[PDB]
Amino acid sequence: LAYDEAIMAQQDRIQQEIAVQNPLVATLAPFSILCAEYDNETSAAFLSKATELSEVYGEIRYIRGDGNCFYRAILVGLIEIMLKDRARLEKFIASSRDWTRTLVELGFPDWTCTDFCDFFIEFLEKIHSGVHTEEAVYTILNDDGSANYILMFFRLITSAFLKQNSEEYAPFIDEGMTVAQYCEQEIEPMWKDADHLAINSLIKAAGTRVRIEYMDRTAAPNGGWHYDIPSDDQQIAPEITLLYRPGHYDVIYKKD
Amino acid sequence: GLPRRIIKETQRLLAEPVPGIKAEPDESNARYFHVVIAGPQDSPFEGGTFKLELFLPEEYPMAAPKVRFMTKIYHPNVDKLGRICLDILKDKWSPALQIRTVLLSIQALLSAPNPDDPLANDVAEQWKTNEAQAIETARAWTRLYAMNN
Amino acid sequence: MQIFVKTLTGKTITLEVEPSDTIENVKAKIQDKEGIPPDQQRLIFAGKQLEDGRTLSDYNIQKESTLHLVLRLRGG
Repeated sequence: LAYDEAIMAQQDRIQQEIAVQNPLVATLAPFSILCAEYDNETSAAFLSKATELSEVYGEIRYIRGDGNCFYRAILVGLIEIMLKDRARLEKFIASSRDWTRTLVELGFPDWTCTDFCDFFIEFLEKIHSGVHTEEAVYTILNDDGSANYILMFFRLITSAFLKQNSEEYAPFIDEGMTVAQYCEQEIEPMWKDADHLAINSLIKAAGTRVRIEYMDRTAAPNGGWHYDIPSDDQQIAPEITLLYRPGHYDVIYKKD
Repeated sequence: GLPRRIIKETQRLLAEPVPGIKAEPDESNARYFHVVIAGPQDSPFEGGTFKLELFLPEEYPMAAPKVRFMTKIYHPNVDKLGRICLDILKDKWSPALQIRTVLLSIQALLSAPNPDDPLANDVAEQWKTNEAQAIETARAWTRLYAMNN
Repeated sequence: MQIFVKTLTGKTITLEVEPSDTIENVKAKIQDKEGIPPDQQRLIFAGKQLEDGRTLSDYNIQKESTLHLVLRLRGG
């Protein structure tokens, strides 16, 4: 327990080495840039997947692997949509103010959670008015201070959404944790990886529609492994695609 | 200036207080917090007052406050150099928590004499094998150190 | 005996299995109906992950019990 303090300094020396190398949210880059990471001898399996995907996929946006990748990836996906569809933006602002009131109603720490919401709402409102542009938004999304404050909101709703439907999701949790126990340990704090259960909640809480491309080294069905959330009787096209390589998420764009 | 999370949290922590705890910012650094926790009812630390130092790191609230005891204290959670062993200051920290949470929790380690103590200190094992001797020691150390001027 | 496997996608399926069956076989059977392969699957009963080695009887799974299935999508 006296040794603990000196491993926090490791978990910072490593976190900062990852932090200087690449931004929280990168600019767009051609999908071929991904293939570059793989060569036909040392990593042929991945190179196949990468090459197959490039038939469908045009650009890739790298997300810093810091424990928050999934949440950061989703929020970029959303923001982008909202800058191309004004109604969507206006609809999201309205449903966000609801989350605020839903949060206090669910017994979250009042003023702190409310302030996270208020900070995101003011962000969205300034995008709507015209204070922030396409270029300013991406500058904000890269400042660690601002970016993580916004991200906290999405972590909060993922938690909110779970508690809101506890009786329903509790059997999915394991190691004998309760819904609240899982949330507080796994979803509410920063730097904590997202799992399927969290992934489902954020997507549903956000009211969006997502395809995940499961790039692993295994033989797959034609077009590779993928997963749609939510999967429906409907056939509405996914509005955000994520690339999933083991333990990591980046945002990827269909070709045009 | 500062991020809003500190500005607001100060204002709220001054206009509302926490019963048993004085907590005011340093006049020179707004991230520096001087704290006196007065020893709680029916606990070995009855009648003594303990100074603490809280600091808010650059990345706060995305990482816990740094908190240390100045006033020397016989306790299985607090060592020679004043360092506090508390879950919500390491593993269980959430940005939804705040200074008020840290304070209450620390207070409740004494309050509320938290034993604690399923961990391994030289103080903790003494508190394990016999409550009797250990509880009195902490009454003695309150007398020697926690008071007064 | 029949069992149910509930998935996060708002779907439930049903399987014909024996208490001698390894968790591996149960996973294999899910693959036959869904497509999801054994190594992408996590199964959970009574708030505990079922283990590739053991069998249904080892976990005390009865007639008409519901298992829960999540995917391996942990990522950072």
